[PDB]
Amino acid sequence: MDIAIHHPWIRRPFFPFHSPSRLFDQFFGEHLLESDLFPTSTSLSPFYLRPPSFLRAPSWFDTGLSEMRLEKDRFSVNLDVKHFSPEELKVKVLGDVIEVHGKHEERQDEHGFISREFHRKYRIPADVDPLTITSSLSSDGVLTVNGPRKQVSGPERTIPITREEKPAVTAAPKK
Amino acid sequence: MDIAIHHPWIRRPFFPFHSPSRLFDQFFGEHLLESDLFPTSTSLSPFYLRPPSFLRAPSWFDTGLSEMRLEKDRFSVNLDVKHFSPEELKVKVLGDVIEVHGKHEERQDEHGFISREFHRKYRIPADVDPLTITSSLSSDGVLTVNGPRKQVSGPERTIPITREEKPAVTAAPKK
Amino acid sequence: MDIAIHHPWIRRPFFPFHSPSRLFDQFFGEHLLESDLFPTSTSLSPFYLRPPSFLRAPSWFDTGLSEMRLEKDRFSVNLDVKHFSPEELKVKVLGDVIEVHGKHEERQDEHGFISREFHRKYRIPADVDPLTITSSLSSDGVLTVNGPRKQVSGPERTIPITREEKPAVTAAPKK
Amino acid sequence: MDIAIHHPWIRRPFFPFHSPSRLFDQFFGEHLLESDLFPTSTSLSPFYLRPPSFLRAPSWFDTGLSEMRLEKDRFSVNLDVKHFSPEELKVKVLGDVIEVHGKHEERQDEHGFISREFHRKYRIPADVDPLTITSSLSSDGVLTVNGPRKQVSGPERTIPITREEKPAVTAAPKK
Amino acid sequence: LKVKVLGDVIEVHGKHEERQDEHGFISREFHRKYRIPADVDPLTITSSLSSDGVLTVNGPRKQVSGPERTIPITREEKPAVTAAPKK
Repeated sequence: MDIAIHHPWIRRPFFPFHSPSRLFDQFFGEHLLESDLFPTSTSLSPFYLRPPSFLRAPSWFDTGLSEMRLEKDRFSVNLDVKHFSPEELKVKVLGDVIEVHGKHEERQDEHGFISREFHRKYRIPADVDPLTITSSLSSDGVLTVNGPRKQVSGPERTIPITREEKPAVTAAPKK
Repeated sequence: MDIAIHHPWIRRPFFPFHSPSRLFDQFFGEHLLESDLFPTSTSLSPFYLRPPSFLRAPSWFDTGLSEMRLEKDRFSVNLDVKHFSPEELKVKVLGDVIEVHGKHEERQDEHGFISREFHRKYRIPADVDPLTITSSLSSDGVLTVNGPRKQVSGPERTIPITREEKPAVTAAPKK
Repeated sequence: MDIAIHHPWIRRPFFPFHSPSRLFDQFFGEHLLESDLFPTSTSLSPFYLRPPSFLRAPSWFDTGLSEMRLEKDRFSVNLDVKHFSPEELKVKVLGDVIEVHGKHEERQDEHGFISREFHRKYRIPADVDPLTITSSLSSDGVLTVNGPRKQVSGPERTIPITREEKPAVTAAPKK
Repeated sequence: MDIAIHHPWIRRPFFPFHSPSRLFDQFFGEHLLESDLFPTSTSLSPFYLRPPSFLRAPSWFDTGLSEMRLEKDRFSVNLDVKHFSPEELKVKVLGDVIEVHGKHEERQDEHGFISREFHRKYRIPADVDPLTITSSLSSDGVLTVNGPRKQVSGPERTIPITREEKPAVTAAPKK
Repeated sequence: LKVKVLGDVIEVHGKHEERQDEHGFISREFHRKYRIPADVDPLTITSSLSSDGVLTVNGPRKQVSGPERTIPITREEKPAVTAAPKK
């Protein structure tokens, strides 16, 4: 009418992941047993981008933003893994530690199996609280922990009386 | 594995206007459907959709605390150890599992120590995440996990993919 | 070109009935065993409105028109059932009587079963002829009998010599 | 249950013009395919289609004796009891079945009565209806059921849905 | 409402006409029922109602599921016909 267009993204949802048949079978319809599969084809009707790993594909590192992102609701820390898929990735938050474990099978042979691991590890009690810091991976393995650097705020941090103790709990503030 | 898509939440933000499809067309360009612009419902293409208002329209109650996005349900799971103070509670969140450890001593003795403890836990890879769920408590030793809830049961398996950027990681039911 | 549009109906064929997967499996393709299902998805291509109960859904009562509709080819009588689906409904025309029977299971418990019935019943020999009055339900259970109030025209009515006896057969006319 | 759609009769009335899809577009608006107008063949949307000529074009030989509609095949089934006058014949039509009862006395006697009788019938829930089929006879006691034929084998089962309004209740083969 | 009680079953028939017409009669009806040979009896349960058409069966309850099968044995004489659970 007035005339406008974007198009360069249109390649994406044909092959967002590897385009397995079991892929669009998870995201087409509804979980009943008569529901068929509509699983991938140059007949499907859309190709659609709405599943998790597919929006995080153009994000890729997911901005990769590692700091500043400070004091607010949305302190953020970027746990890099340089190249791994989500499943070889494995995040854990535990009191004063945030860690990512990555473990891939690089190459397989004879009776030999060649594992690579990435273990990016922290200890940051003043900065991380498992009650409110929250951990998000990108499809390349990069994990960002985000959120308020403050609910509990003690050493372990775990002095978590936050609902009713407020003076001492916040005497360690957004620091 | 799990057949699962937020088809109601996908359809909702295209319909609140004088056309159920102009809210794709106007957010992918404007009226240039030989040049690609898609009729939406069952011929859809990328969620390019970058004009920010669409990603905010379905739930401004998710705040817009980052970008793209298209938003999410909200829920809570309760780790209600019905005993002690919060000082006795430790918490850990881990991919598919959420767990707490209540760790008290009821009493000391001339002879030693009287421990009383709790190991409360859920394995819920559709519902709790080390991510889109944050947490809270009450002074009875009751630990709560809460917020814009997990909605992903992907065929890959390690799916905490939302850096406060809720879709495409809204792609499941509550299962 | 000259520019015109209707759109408010577009919601209908996604959920015209409950959208079971066995639904569009009946109305997509052709009855061969290699024929697949295309049973329902946000990846079908249409959503299409062409099956029986779906056009009768916006009709709803099917106008509900109970008379006048008189003397012509298209006398009509509306056998109401206030709320029931087609299968709990059960029409019968038999000489001088037209009747609808409805029978639903309202609620089920323990070893108890709570049936509701509707039995709208007539006897109208001058008006109804099973040879030419014809009985149509709407999706809400409302049944209209329509057609000429005249072929046979006798008491039972059944004096049906209409092909060759014409004077006495029509001495009871469109009355 | 029964996979069944009038796909030839659906396609027929779109094609008799200088475009096989303008006969959807011009009957759903005109040239406003972003605002929603659909390309027809295999991306279709509602049979809104309310501009009356489309519902008449495929078979003005169904008369237009009510509205919407899009029309139907025509056929007859014969309940030819080859005996008596039509006075001896009774008829009943009932959902999935059509039946007649020939009820004669050949002769009276000093001792009583000599009955001779017939019970002719079909169970044909795709072909005869208490509805879109009307009826007629010949003076040999021959009862005929006839007209715009049944074309519905729906998964629900009680399908006499056409108040002289033939689609969507044309949605089957002759089966 | 009509009511009938019968050994192993209890049933009611709601039998209304909503409306009359120039052409005839508009019936609306209900057939509510339980098959409960441990819990309702043509006997130790009496009955009552409310004006909404609600029919209640009530009282010192059935407690017999005997191997014979036709067990309404208590002439207001409750044992030995108390010999069962609520099943």
